[PDB]
Amino acid sequence: NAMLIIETLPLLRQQIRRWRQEGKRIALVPTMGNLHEGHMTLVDEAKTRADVVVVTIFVNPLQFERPDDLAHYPRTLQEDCEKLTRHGADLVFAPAAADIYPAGLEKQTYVDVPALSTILEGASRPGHFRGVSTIVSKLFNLIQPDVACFGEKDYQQLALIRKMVADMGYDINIVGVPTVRAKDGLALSSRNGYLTEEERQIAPQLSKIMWALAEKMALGERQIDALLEEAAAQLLRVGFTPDELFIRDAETLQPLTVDSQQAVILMAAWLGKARLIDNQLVDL
Amino acid sequence: AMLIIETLPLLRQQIRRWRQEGKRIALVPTMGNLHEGHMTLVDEAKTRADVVVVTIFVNPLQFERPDDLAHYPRTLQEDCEKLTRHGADLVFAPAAADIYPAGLEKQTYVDVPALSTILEGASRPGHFRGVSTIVSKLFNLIQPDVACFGEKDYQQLALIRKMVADMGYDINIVGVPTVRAKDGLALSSRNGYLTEEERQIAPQLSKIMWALAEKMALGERQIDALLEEAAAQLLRVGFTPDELFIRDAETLQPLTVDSQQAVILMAAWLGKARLIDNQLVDLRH
Ligand SMILES: Nc1ncnc2c1ncn2[C@@H]1O[C@H](COP(=O)(O)O)[C@@H](O)[C@H]1O
Ligand SMILES: Nc1ncnc2c1ncn2[C@@H]1O[C@H](COP(=O)(O)O)[C@@H](O)[C@H]1O
Ligand SMILES: [Cl-]
Repeated sequence: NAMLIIETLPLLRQQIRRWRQEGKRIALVPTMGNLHEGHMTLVDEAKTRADVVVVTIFVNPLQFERPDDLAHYPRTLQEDCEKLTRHGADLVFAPAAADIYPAGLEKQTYVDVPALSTILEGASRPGHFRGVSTIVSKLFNLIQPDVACFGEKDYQQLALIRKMVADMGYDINIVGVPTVRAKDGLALSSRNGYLTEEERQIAPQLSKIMWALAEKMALGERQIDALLEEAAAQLLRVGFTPDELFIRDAETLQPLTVDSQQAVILMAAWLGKARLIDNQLVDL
Repeated sequence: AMLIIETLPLLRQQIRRWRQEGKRIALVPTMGNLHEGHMTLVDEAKTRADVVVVTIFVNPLQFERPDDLAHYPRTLQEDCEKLTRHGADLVFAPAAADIYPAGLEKQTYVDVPALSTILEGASRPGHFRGVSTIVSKLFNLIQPDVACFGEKDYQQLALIRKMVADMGYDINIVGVPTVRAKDGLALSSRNGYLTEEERQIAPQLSKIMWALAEKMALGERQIDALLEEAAAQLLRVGFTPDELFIRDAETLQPLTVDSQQAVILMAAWLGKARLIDNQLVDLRH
Protein backbone atom coordinates (compact mmCIF):
# COMPACT_ATOMS: atom_id res chain seq x y z
CA ASN A 1 0.00 0.00 0.00
CA ALA A 2 0.89 3.67 -0.29
CA MET A 3 3.30 4.90 2.38
CA LEU A 4 1.56 6.89 5.13
CA ILE A 5 2.93 10.24 6.24
CA ILE A 6 1.66 11.37 9.64
CA GLU A 7 2.57 14.60 11.45
CA THR A 8 0.20 14.56 14.45
CA LEU A 9 0.22 12.48 17.60
CA PRO A 10 -3.50 11.55 17.47
CA LEU A 11 -3.31 10.25 13.94
CA LEU A 12 -0.17 8.33 14.87
CA ARG A 13 -1.83 6.73 17.88
CA GLN A 14 -4.84 5.66 15.77
CA GLN A 15 -2.61 3.85 13.31
CA ILE A 16 -0.38 2.27 15.92
CA ARG A 17 -3.36 0.93 17.84
CA ARG A 18 -4.73 -0.59 14.61
CA TRP A 19 -1.50 -2.42 13.84
CA ARG A 20 -1.18 -3.60 17.45
CA GLN A 21 -4.75 -4.93 17.46
CA GLU A 22 -4.12 -6.69 14.14
CA GLY A 23 -0.96 -8.34 15.69
CA LYS A 24 1.48 -6.82 13.19
CA ARG A 25 5.14 -6.89 14.18
CA ILE A 26 6.35 -3.24 14.06
CA ALA A 27 9.93 -2.14 13.29
CA LEU A 28 11.12 1.46 14.03
CA VAL A 29 13.95 3.38 12.45
CA PRO A 30 14.62 6.67 14.24
CA THR A 31 16.20 9.48 12.23
CA MET A 32 16.56 13.24 12.11
CA GLY A 33 15.93 13.42 8.39
CA ASN A 34 18.40 14.54 5.69
CA LEU A 35 18.57 10.89 4.61
CA HIS A 36 21.26 9.13 2.50
CA GLU A 37 21.93 5.48 1.52
CA GLY A 38 23.15 4.59 5.03
CA HIS A 39 19.73 5.32 6.36
CA MET A 40 18.12 3.30 3.58
CA THR A 41 20.04 0.18 4.75
CA LEU A 42 18.44 0.68 8.20
CA VAL A 43 15.05 0.60 6.55
CA ASP A 44 16.01 -2.46 4.41
CA GLU A 45 17.12 -4.31 7.58
CA ALA A 46 13.94 -3.35 9.45
CA LYS A 47 11.80 -4.68 6.60
CA THR A 48 13.29 -8.17 6.96
CA ARG A 49 12.39 -8.32 10.67
CA ALA A 50 8.85 -7.00 10.88
CA ASP A 51 5.53 -6.70 9.10
CA VAL A 52 5.47 -2.90 9.02
CA VAL A 53 8.29 -0.39 9.15
CA VAL A 54 7.95 2.99 10.87
CA VAL A 55 10.52 5.63 10.12
CA THR A 56 10.66 8.74 12.26
CA ILE A 57 11.99 12.07 11.02
CA PHE A 58 12.48 14.42 13.95
CA VAL A 59 15.20 16.92 14.60
CA ASN A 60 15.31 16.58 18.41
CA PRO A 61 15.98 19.82 20.21
CA LEU A 62 16.64 18.02 23.54
CA GLN A 63 19.87 16.59 22.13
CA PHE A 64 21.30 19.85 20.80
CA GLU A 65 23.92 21.42 23.11
CA ARG A 66 23.58 24.77 21.28
CA PRO A 67 19.95 25.75 20.57
CA ASP A 68 21.11 27.38 17.32
CA ASP A 69 22.42 24.17 15.84
CA LEU A 70 18.69 23.41 15.37
CA ALA A 71 18.11 26.47 13.18
CA HIS A 72 20.81 25.11 10.79
CA TYR A 73 19.86 21.41 10.57
CA PRO A 74 18.71 20.64 7.02
CA ARG A 75 14.96 20.00 6.55
CA THR A 76 14.33 17.95 3.39
CA LEU A 77 11.09 16.09 4.09
CA GLN A 78 10.00 15.72 0.47
CA GLU A 79 13.27 14.17 -0.63
CA ASP A 80 13.48 12.01 2.51
CA CYS A 81 10.05 10.62 1.71
CA GLU A 82 10.96 9.94 -1.97
CA LYS A 83 13.76 7.70 -0.73
CA LEU A 84 11.66 6.02 1.97
CA THR A 85 8.82 5.10 -0.29
CA ARG A 86 11.31 3.39 -2.69
CA HIS A 87 12.68 1.34 0.25
CA GLY A 88 9.21 0.15 1.35
CA ALA A 89 8.71 2.15 4.55
CA ASP A 90 5.09 1.90 5.66
CA LEU A 91 4.78 5.04 7.74
CA VAL A 92 6.80 8.15 8.11
CA PHE A 93 6.27 10.01 11.40
CA ALA A 94 7.42 13.62 11.10
CA PRO A 95 6.18 15.67 14.06
CA ALA A 96 6.66 19.29 15.06
CA ALA A 97 8.86 19.91 18.11
CA ALA A 98 6.00 21.90 19.67
CA ASP A 99 3.88 18.70 19.65
CA ILE A 100 6.62 16.50 21.04
CA TYR A 101 7.71 18.92 23.79
CA PRO A 102 4.67 21.12 24.46
CA ALA A 103 5.80 21.85 28.07
CA GLY A 104 9.26 23.05 26.86
CA LEU A 105 12.67 21.44 27.30
CA GLU A 106 13.71 22.34 30.82
CA LYS A 107 10.81 20.65 32.61
CA GLN A 108 10.28 17.75 30.19
CA THR A 109 10.38 14.24 31.88
CA TYR A 110 13.61 12.62 30.86
CA VAL A 111 15.45 9.29 30.75
CA ASP A 112 19.11 9.18 31.73
CA VAL A 113 21.49 6.23 31.29
CA PRO A 114 24.27 6.69 33.86
CA ALA A 115 27.96 6.47 32.88
CA LEU A 116 27.36 5.76 29.18
CA SER A 117 25.82 9.27 28.84
CA THR A 118 28.78 11.14 30.30
CA ILE A 119 31.93 9.36 29.06
CA LEU A 120 33.69 9.74 25.68
CA GLU A 121 31.49 11.81 23.30
CA GLY A 122 29.23 12.53 26.31
CA ALA A 123 32.08 14.23 28.27
CA SER A 124 32.22 17.24 25.95
CA ARG A 125 28.42 17.35 25.33
CA PRO A 126 26.60 17.69 28.66
CA GLY A 127 22.93 16.75 28.16
CA HIS A 128 23.31 15.31 24.60
CA PHE A 129 22.76 11.66 25.46
CA ARG A 130 19.93 12.46 27.92
CA GLY A 131 18.21 14.01 24.92
CA VAL A 132 18.81 10.84 22.91
CA SER A 133 17.61 8.37 25.52
CA THR A 134 14.57 10.59 26.20
CA ILE A 135 13.35 10.87 22.64
CA VAL A 136 14.04 7.24 21.86
CA SER A 137 12.16 6.12 24.97
CA LYS A 138 9.28 8.41 23.93
CA LEU A 139 9.25 7.03 20.37
CA PHE A 140 9.28 3.49 21.82
CA ASN A 141 6.19 4.34 23.90
CA LEU A 142 4.45 6.08 21.01
CA ILE A 143 5.09 3.39 18.33
CA GLN A 144 5.50 0.25 20.46
CA PRO A 145 7.98 -1.47 18.07
CA ASP A 146 9.12 -5.08 18.38
CA VAL A 147 12.36 -4.16 16.62
CA ALA A 148 14.38 -0.96 16.23
CA CYS A 149 17.36 -0.34 13.95
CA PHE A 150 20.29 1.99 14.72
CA GLY A 151 23.60 2.47 12.80
CA GLU A 152 26.82 1.13 14.21
CA LYS A 153 28.05 4.41 12.71
CA ASP A 154 27.11 6.26 16.01
CA TYR A 155 28.38 3.57 18.23
CA GLN A 156 27.99 5.28 21.64
CA GLN A 157 24.36 6.00 20.82
CA LEU A 158 23.81 2.34 19.94
CA ALA A 159 25.45 1.20 23.20
CA LEU A 160 23.36 3.81 25.10
CA ILE A 161 20.06 2.60 23.68
CA ARG A 162 20.95 -1.06 24.26
CA LYS A 163 21.53 -0.34 27.99
CA MET A 164 18.32 1.74 28.31
CA VAL A 165 16.35 -1.10 26.76
CA ALA A 166 17.92 -3.71 29.08
CA ASP A 167 17.48 -1.52 32.18
CA MET A 168 13.97 -0.23 31.43
CA GLY A 169 12.28 -3.46 30.49
CA TYR A 170 11.55 -2.74 26.84
CA ASP A 171 10.79 -5.93 24.89
CA ILE A 172 12.49 -4.66 21.78
CA ASN A 173 15.18 -6.18 19.62
CA ILE A 174 17.79 -3.51 19.07
CA VAL A 175 19.49 -4.09 15.72
CA GLY A 176 22.81 -2.48 15.06
CA VAL A 177 23.33 -2.00 11.35
CA PRO A 178 26.83 -2.08 9.84
CA THR A 179 28.07 1.18 8.45
CA VAL A 180 27.47 1.72 4.78
CA ARG A 181 30.70 2.56 2.93
CA ALA A 182 31.77 3.96 -0.38
CA LYS A 183 33.71 1.56 -2.57
CA ASP A 184 36.64 3.55 -1.10
CA GLY A 185 35.93 2.27 2.39
CA LEU A 186 34.82 5.71 3.53
CA ALA A 187 31.79 5.56 5.77
CA LEU A 188 28.77 7.39 4.40
CA SER A 189 27.90 10.54 6.33
CA SER A 190 25.87 13.71 5.79
CA ARG A 191 29.06 15.61 6.77
CA ASN A 192 31.18 14.04 3.96
CA GLY A 193 29.71 16.80 1.75
CA TYR A 194 31.80 19.57 3.36
CA LEU A 195 35.13 17.98 2.32
CA THR A 196 36.88 19.42 -0.72
CA GLU A 197 37.67 17.26 -3.78
CA GLU A 198 41.27 16.70 -2.75
CA GLU A 199 40.11 15.98 0.82
CA ARG A 200 37.55 13.35 -0.34
CA GLN A 201 40.56 11.41 -1.81
CA ILE A 202 42.43 11.42 1.52
CA ALA A 203 39.31 10.48 3.51
CA PRO A 204 39.61 6.66 2.84
CA GLN A 205 42.73 6.67 4.96
CA LEU A 206 40.69 6.76 8.21
CA SER A 207 39.15 3.32 7.52
CA LYS A 208 42.37 1.82 6.25
CA ILE A 209 44.42 2.89 9.34
CA MET A 210 41.56 1.62 11.53
CA TRP A 211 41.49 -1.81 9.88
CA ALA A 212 45.28 -2.33 10.16
CA LEU A 213 44.75 -2.14 13.94
CA ALA A 214 41.80 -4.58 13.95
CA GLU A 215 43.87 -7.28 12.17
CA LYS A 216 46.70 -6.99 14.77
CA MET A 217 44.08 -7.59 17.53
CA ALA A 218 42.69 -10.60 15.61
CA LEU A 219 46.23 -12.05 15.75
CA GLY A 220 46.33 -11.40 19.54
CA GLU A 221 47.91 -7.92 19.99
CA ARG A 222 46.74 -6.16 23.21
CA GLN A 223 49.01 -3.19 24.08
CA ILE A 224 46.21 -0.67 23.59
CA ASP A 225 47.77 2.68 24.38
CA ALA A 226 50.59 2.02 21.87
CA LEU A 227 48.30 0.75 19.07
CA LEU A 228 46.54 4.16 19.42
CA GLU A 229 49.79 6.31 19.52
CA GLU A 230 50.71 4.72 16.21
CA ALA A 231 47.37 5.55 14.59
CA ALA A 232 47.31 9.22 15.69
CA ALA A 233 50.66 9.55 13.83
CA GLN A 234 49.82 7.42 10.72
CA LEU A 235 47.07 9.95 10.30
CA LEU A 236 49.04 13.10 11.09
CA ARG A 237 51.37 11.72 8.40
CA VAL A 238 48.74 11.60 5.70
CA GLY A 239 46.81 14.84 6.28
CA PHE A 240 44.40 14.50 9.23
CA THR A 241 44.32 16.34 12.55
CA PRO A 242 43.30 13.52 14.95
CA ASP A 243 40.82 14.02 17.78
CA GLU A 244 41.58 11.52 20.58
CA LEU A 245 41.23 7.84 19.73
CA PHE A 246 39.93 4.94 21.86
CA ILE A 247 39.69 1.17 22.13
CA ARG A 248 37.01 0.14 24.61
CA ASP A 249 34.64 -2.58 25.69
CA ALA A 250 31.89 -2.96 23.05
CA GLU A 251 29.11 -3.05 25.64
CA THR A 252 30.07 -0.50 28.32
CA LEU A 253 32.63 1.65 26.43
CA GLN A 254 34.85 1.38 29.53
CA PRO A 255 38.49 0.34 29.27
CA LEU A 256 38.96 -3.31 28.30
CA THR A 257 39.01 -5.94 31.05
CA VAL A 258 40.00 -9.62 31.34
CA ASP A 259 36.22 -10.28 31.11
CA SER A 260 35.53 -8.16 27.95
CA GLN A 261 34.10 -10.34 25.12
CA GLN A 262 34.18 -7.80 22.27
CA ALA A 263 36.05 -4.53 21.69
CA VAL A 264 35.25 -1.43 19.69
CA ILE A 265 37.92 0.74 18.03
CA LEU A 266 36.77 4.43 18.07
CA MET A 267 38.44 6.73 15.55
CA ALA A 268 37.90 10.48 15.18
CA ALA A 269 39.94 12.81 12.93
CA TRP A 270 39.69 16.27 11.33
CA LEU A 271 39.93 17.03 7.63
CA GLY A 272 39.06 20.64 6.73
CA LYS A 273 35.45 21.51 7.77
CA ALA A 274 34.30 18.00 8.77
CA ARG A 275 35.17 15.84 11.74
CA LEU A 276 35.25 12.33 10.26
CA ILE A 277 34.66 9.31 12.46
CA ASP A 278 34.71 5.53 12.03
CA ASN A 279 34.67 2.44 14.23
CA GLN A 280 35.19 -1.32 14.13
CA LEU A 281 34.26 -4.26 16.37
CA VAL A 282 36.83 -6.89 17.29
CA ASP A 283 35.97 -10.31 18.75
CA LEU A 284 37.95 -11.26 21.86
CA ALA B 1 -7.24 -19.27 38.73
CA MET B 2 -4.91 -16.37 39.67
CA LEU B 3 -1.35 -16.75 38.37
CA ILE B 4 1.77 -15.78 40.23
CA ILE B 5 4.86 -14.89 38.20
CA GLU B 6 8.35 -13.93 39.40
CA THR B 7 10.46 -13.83 36.28
CA LEU B 8 10.49 -11.21 33.54
CA PRO B 9 10.50 -13.75 30.65
CA LEU B 10 7.53 -15.58 32.10
CA LEU B 11 5.71 -12.34 32.61
CA ARG B 12 6.24 -11.39 28.97
CA GLN B 13 4.97 -14.77 27.78
CA GLN B 14 1.72 -14.25 29.65
CA ILE B 15 1.22 -10.61 28.58
CA ARG B 16 1.71 -11.75 24.93
CA ARG B 17 -0.95 -14.50 25.31
CA TRP B 18 -3.49 -12.09 26.73
CA ARG B 19 -2.93 -9.65 23.89
CA GLN B 20 -3.35 -12.53 21.42
CA GLU B 21 -6.66 -13.24 23.14
CA GLY B 22 -7.66 -9.60 22.57
CA LYS B 23 -7.74 -8.77 26.29
CA ARG B 24 -7.63 -5.30 27.72
CA ILE B 25 -5.22 -5.14 30.67
CA ALA B 26 -5.25 -3.11 33.92
CA LEU B 27 -2.19 -2.67 36.12
CA VAL B 28 -2.08 -1.98 39.88
CA PRO B 29 1.41 -1.32 41.19
CA THR B 30 2.10 -2.02 44.93
CA MET B 31 4.88 -2.64 47.32
CA GLY B 32 3.08 -5.56 49.06
CA ASN B 33 1.82 -6.06 52.61
CA LEU B 34 -1.60 -5.50 51.17
CA HIS B 35 -4.56 -4.05 52.97
CA GLU B 36 -8.14 -3.12 52.17
CA GLY B 37 -7.01 0.04 50.34
CA HIS B 38 -5.03 -2.06 47.87
CA MET B 39 -8.05 -4.39 47.47
CA THR B 40 -10.23 -1.43 46.47
CA LEU B 41 -7.72 -0.50 43.67
CA VAL B 42 -7.97 -4.10 42.44
CA ASP B 43 -11.75 -4.04 42.52
CA GLU B 44 -11.69 -0.72 40.55
CA ALA B 45 -9.28 -2.11 37.99
CA LYS B 46 -11.47 -5.17 37.40
CA THR B 47 -14.28 -2.76 36.28
CA ARG B 48 -11.92 -1.26 33.64
CA ALA B 49 -10.31 -4.18 31.82
CA ASP B 50 -10.58 -7.86 31.10
CA VAL B 51 -7.59 -8.92 33.23
CA VAL B 52 -5.86 -7.21 36.19
CA VAL B 53 -2.15 -7.47 36.88
CA VAL B 54 -1.11 -6.57 40.41
CA THR B 55 2.60 -5.97 41.03
CA ILE B 56 4.28 -6.53 44.38
CA PHE B 57 7.77 -5.09 44.60
CA VAL B 58 9.45 -3.26 47.40
CA ASN B 59 11.39 -0.88 45.20
CA PRO B 60 14.79 0.03 46.67
CA LEU B 61 15.24 3.00 44.37
CA GLN B 62 12.38 4.86 46.05
CA PHE B 63 13.68 4.47 49.64
CA GLU B 64 15.78 7.44 50.68
CA ARG B 65 16.10 5.95 54.23
CA PRO B 66 18.03 2.64 54.55
CA ASP B 67 16.25 1.84 57.85
CA ASP B 68 12.87 2.12 56.15
CA LEU B 69 13.87 -0.33 53.31
CA ALA B 70 15.32 -2.91 55.71
CA HIS B 71 12.17 -3.02 57.80
CA TYR B 72 9.48 -2.60 55.20
CA PRO B 73 7.02 -5.42 55.72
CA ARG B 74 7.13 -8.49 53.43
CA THR B 75 4.08 -10.75 53.58
CA LEU B 76 3.92 -12.22 50.09
CA GLN B 77 1.85 -15.37 50.86
CA GLU B 78 -0.77 -13.37 52.79
CA ASP B 79 -0.88 -10.77 49.96
CA CYS B 80 -1.48 -13.45 47.31
CA GLU B 81 -4.29 -15.10 49.32
CA LYS B 82 -6.18 -11.76 49.64
CA LEU B 83 -5.71 -11.04 45.94
CA THR B 84 -7.19 -14.46 45.03
CA ARG B 85 -10.49 -13.33 46.64
CA HIS B 86 -10.54 -10.00 44.82
CA GLY B 87 -10.11 -11.71 41.47
CA ALA B 88 -6.71 -10.34 40.43
CA ASP B 89 -5.68 -12.40 37.36
CA LEU B 90 -1.94 -12.20 37.87
CA VAL B 91 0.43 -11.15 40.63
CA PHE B 92 3.94 -10.21 39.39
CA ALA B 93 6.37 -10.48 42.32
CA PRO B 94 9.93 -10.03 41.07
CA ALA B 95 13.21 -10.22 42.90
CA ALA B 96 15.25 -7.00 43.12
CA ALA B 97 18.22 -8.81 41.52
CA ASP B 98 16.08 -9.34 38.43
CA ILE B 99 14.65 -5.77 38.23
CA TYR B 100 18.06 -4.21 38.95
CA PRO B 101 20.64 -6.98 38.10
CA ALA B 102 23.69 -4.70 38.47
CA GLY B 103 22.28 -2.77 41.46
CA LEU B 104 21.24 0.84 41.48
CA GLU B 105 24.43 2.84 40.84
CA LYS B 106 24.29 2.49 37.07
CA GLN B 107 20.56 1.85 36.63
CA THR B 108 18.85 3.93 33.92
CA TYR B 109 16.34 6.25 35.55
CA VAL B 110 13.36 8.38 34.69
CA ASP B 111 12.92 11.84 36.43
CA VAL B 112 9.77 14.04 36.29
CA PRO B 113 11.33 17.39 37.15
CA ALA B 114 7.99 19.21 37.15
CA LEU B 115 6.86 17.55 40.38
CA SER B 116 9.77 15.48 41.79
CA THR B 117 11.48 18.19 43.86
CA ILE B 118 8.61 20.18 45.37
CA LEU B 119 6.21 19.44 48.20
CA GLU B 120 6.52 15.74 49.24
CA GLY B 121 9.54 15.54 46.89
CA ALA B 122 11.30 18.25 48.85
CA SER B 123 10.63 16.33 52.07
CA ARG B 124 11.78 13.07 50.37
CA PRO B 125 14.73 13.82 48.06
CA GLY B 126 15.47 10.93 45.60
CA HIS B 127 12.14 9.21 46.32
CA PHE B 128 10.16 10.26 43.25
CA ARG B 129 12.93 9.34 40.87
CA GLY B 130 12.54 5.82 42.21
CA VAL B 131 8.83 5.98 41.64
CA SER B 132 8.91 7.16 38.06
CA THR B 133 11.68 4.69 37.22
CA ILE B 134 9.92 1.58 38.52
CA VAL B 135 6.50 2.70 37.16
CA SER B 136 7.99 3.37 33.72
CA LYS B 137 9.64 -0.06 33.79
CA LEU B 138 6.35 -1.76 34.77
CA PHE B 139 4.58 0.10 32.01
CA ASN B 140 7.15 -1.12 29.45
CA LEU B 141 6.99 -4.69 30.75
CA ILE B 142 3.21 -4.93 30.89
CA GLN B 143 1.96 -2.34 28.38
CA PRO B 144 -1.37 -1.96 30.22
CA ASP B 145 -4.39 -0.10 28.82
CA VAL B 146 -5.33 1.24 32.27
CA ALA B 147 -3.33 1.73 35.51
CA CYS B 148 -4.86 2.50 38.88
CA PHE B 149 -3.30 4.49 41.72
CA GLY B 150 -4.52 5.73 45.14
CA GLU B 151 -5.39 9.34 45.86
CA LYS B 152 -3.61 8.52 49.15
CA ASP B 153 -0.37 9.32 47.34
CA TYR B 154 -1.82 12.44 45.75
CA GLN B 155 1.37 13.99 44.37
CA GLN B 156 2.55 10.51 43.15
CA LEU B 157 -0.60 10.31 41.11
CA ALA B 158 -0.02 13.72 39.55
CA LEU B 159 3.62 12.83 38.95
CA ILE B 160 2.63 9.61 37.07
CA ARG B 161 0.08 11.55 35.01
CA LYS B 162 2.80 14.03 34.05
CA MET B 163 5.26 11.19 33.14
CA VAL B 164 2.54 9.62 30.97
CA ALA B 165 1.76 12.93 29.16
CA ASP B 166 5.45 13.81 28.62
CA MET B 167 6.67 10.31 27.61
CA GLY B 168 3.97 9.27 25.18
CA TYR B 169 2.46 6.39 27.15
CA ASP B 170 -0.88 5.25 25.73
CA ILE B 171 -2.15 4.41 29.24
CA ASN B 172 -5.21 5.66 31.07
CA ILE B 173 -4.24 6.71 34.62
CA VAL B 174 -7.05 6.22 37.12
CA GLY B 175 -7.17 7.60 40.63
CA VAL B 176 -8.94 5.73 43.47
CA PRO B 177 -10.15 7.45 46.69
CA THR B 178 -8.37 6.79 49.97
CA VAL B 179 -9.58 3.90 52.15
CA ARG B 180 -9.54 4.36 55.93
CA ALA B 181 -9.87 2.36 59.13
CA LYS B 182 -13.18 2.72 60.98
CA ASP B 183 -11.50 5.33 63.15
CA GLY B 184 -10.46 7.47 60.13
CA LEU B 185 -6.80 6.46 59.92
CA ALA B 186 -5.69 6.13 56.23
CA LEU B 187 -4.67 2.58 55.63
CA SER B 188 -1.00 2.04 54.97
CA SER B 189 1.57 -0.70 55.14
CA ARG B 190 3.67 1.65 57.33
CA ASN B 191 0.93 1.75 60.02
CA GLY B 192 2.60 -1.46 61.20
CA TYR B 193 5.55 0.70 62.33
CA LEU B 194 3.36 2.14 65.12
CA THR B 195 3.26 0.85 68.66
CA GLU B 196 -0.16 -0.18 70.04
CA GLU B 197 -0.14 3.15 71.97
CA GLU B 198 0.76 5.21 68.91
CA ARG B 199 -1.97 3.47 66.85
CA GLN B 200 -4.53 5.02 69.16
CA ILE B 201 -3.02 8.51 68.60
CA ALA B 202 -2.74 8.09 64.80
CA PRO B 203 -6.36 8.97 63.94
CA GLN B 204 -5.73 12.47 65.28
CA LEU B 205 -3.95 13.27 61.99
CA SER B 206 -7.15 12.87 60.05
CA LYS B 207 -9.12 14.69 62.77
CA ILE B 208 -6.83 17.68 62.67
CA MET B 209 -6.79 17.68 58.83
CA TRP B 210 -10.58 17.55 58.77
CA ALA B 211 -10.86 20.40 61.34
CA LEU B 212 -8.73 22.47 58.99
CA ALA B 213 -10.97 21.50 56.04
CA GLU B 214 -14.08 22.54 58.01
CA LYS B 215 -12.59 26.00 58.74
CA MET B 216 -11.93 26.37 54.96
CA ALA B 217 -15.50 25.27 54.27
CA LEU B 218 -16.59 28.17 56.55
CA GLY B 219 -14.45 30.55 54.38
CA GLU B 220 -11.03 30.67 56.10
CA ARG B 221 -8.22 31.31 53.62
CA GLN B 222 -5.25 32.37 55.76
CA ILE B 223 -3.14 29.42 54.65
CA ASP B 224 0.00 29.83 56.80
CA ALA B 225 -2.12 30.50 59.95
CA LEU B 226 -4.34 27.48 59.22
CA LEU B 227 -1.28 25.24 58.78
CA GLU B 228 0.55 26.61 61.79
CA GLU B 229 -2.47 25.71 63.91
CA ALA B 230 -2.68 22.21 62.50
CA ALA B 231 1.03 21.75 63.21
CA ALA B 232 0.50 22.98 66.80
CA GLN B 233 -2.33 20.50 67.30
CA LEU B 234 -0.20 17.62 65.90
CA LEU B 235 2.62 18.54 68.28
CA ARG B 236 0.07 18.68 71.15
CA VAL B 237 -0.95 15.04 70.71
CA GLY B 238 2.53 13.62 70.16
CA PHE B 239 3.31 13.86 66.43
CA THR B 240 6.26 15.64 64.89
CA PRO B 241 4.87 17.41 61.84
CA ASP B 242 6.82 17.55 58.63
CA GLU B 243 6.08 20.31 56.14
CA LEU B 244 2.37 20.74 55.60
CA PHE B 245 0.75 22.35 52.52
CA ILE B 246 -2.44 23.64 51.05
CA ARG B 247 -2.37 23.88 47.25
CA ASP B 248 -4.59 24.11 44.17
CA ALA B 249 -5.99 20.56 43.74
CA GLU B 250 -5.43 20.46 39.97
CA THR B 251 -2.02 22.08 39.64
CA LEU B 252 -0.45 21.73 43.09
CA GLN B 253 0.67 25.38 42.94
CA PRO B 254 -0.23 27.94 45.55
CA LEU B 255 -3.90 28.90 45.62
CA THR B 256 -5.01 31.83 43.49
CA VAL B 257 -8.27 33.70 42.79
CA ASP B 258 -8.91 31.10 39.97
CA SER B 259 -8.61 28.07 42.26
CA GLN B 260 -11.89 26.12 42.70
CA GLN B 261 -10.61 23.19 44.73
CA ALA B 262 -7.80 22.93 47.29
CA VAL B 263 -5.94 19.96 48.50
CA ILE B 264 -4.63 19.82 52.10
CA LEU B 265 -1.41 17.78 52.13
CA MET B 266 -0.39 16.46 55.55
CA ALA B 267 2.74 14.64 56.73
CA ALA B 268 3.79 13.87 60.28
CA TRP B 269 5.97 11.46 62.18
CA LEU B 270 4.56 9.31 64.96
CA GLY B 271 7.26 7.20 66.50
CA LYS B 272 8.92 5.34 63.61
CA ALA B 273 6.10 5.98 61.10
CA ARG B 274 5.96 8.96 58.72
CA LEU B 275 2.23 9.10 58.07
CA ILE B 276 0.66 11.16 55.29
CA ASP B 277 -2.91 12.08 54.47
CA ASN B 278 -4.79 14.58 52.32
CA GLN B 279 -8.19 16.09 51.78
CA LEU B 280 -9.84 17.90 48.94
CA VAL B 281 -11.66 21.07 49.82
CA ASP B 282 -14.29 22.55 47.59
CA LEU B 283 -13.68 26.30 47.56
CA ARG B 284 -16.90 27.05 45.70
CA HIS B 285 -19.72 28.86 47.37
N1 LIG C 1 26.88 5.10 6.92
C1 LIG C 1 25.93 4.62 7.75
N2 LIG C 1 25.66 3.31 7.81
C2 LIG C 1 24.70 2.80 8.63
N3 LIG C 1 23.95 3.57 9.47
C3 LIG C 1 24.14 4.92 9.52
C4 LIG C 1 25.16 5.52 8.65
N4 LIG C 1 25.13 6.85 8.91
C5 LIG C 1 24.18 7.12 9.85
N5 LIG C 1 23.58 5.95 10.21
C6 LIG C 1 22.54 5.80 11.23
O1 LIG C 1 21.39 6.59 10.92
C7 LIG C 1 20.78 7.09 12.14
C8 LIG C 1 20.77 8.63 12.14
O2 LIG C 1 22.12 9.08 11.99
P1 LIG C 1 22.53 10.57 11.49
O3 LIG C 1 22.47 10.54 9.97
O4 LIG C 1 23.94 10.79 11.93
O5 LIG C 1 21.49 11.46 12.17
C9 LIG C 1 21.64 6.53 13.26
O6 LIG C 1 20.98 5.34 13.70
C10 LIG C 1 23.00 6.31 12.60
O7 LIG C 1 23.86 5.47 13.37
N1 LIG D 1 -5.38 3.66 52.12
C1 LIG D 1 -5.36 3.66 50.76
N2 LIG D 1 -6.44 3.91 49.99
C2 LIG D 1 -6.34 3.89 48.62
N3 LIG D 1 -5.19 3.61 47.97
C3 LIG D 1 -4.06 3.33 48.67
C4 LIG D 1 -4.09 3.33 50.13
N4 LIG D 1 -2.87 3.02 50.57
C5 LIG D 1 -2.11 2.79 49.47
N5 LIG D 1 -2.81 3.04 48.35
C6 LIG D 1 -2.39 2.92 46.96
O1 LIG D 1 -1.92 1.59 46.64
C7 LIG D 1 -0.88 1.69 45.67
C8 LIG D 1 0.35 1.01 46.24
O2 LIG D 1 0.64 1.65 47.47
P1 LIG D 1 2.00 1.20 48.23
O3 LIG D 1 1.88 -0.29 48.38
O4 LIG D 1 1.98 1.92 49.52
O5 LIG D 1 3.10 1.54 47.33
C9 LIG D 1 -0.61 3.19 45.44
O6 LIG D 1 -1.29 3.58 44.24
C10 LIG D 1 -1.19 3.83 46.69
O7 LIG D 1 -1.53 5.20 46.47
CL1 LIG E 1 8.30 4.76 49.52
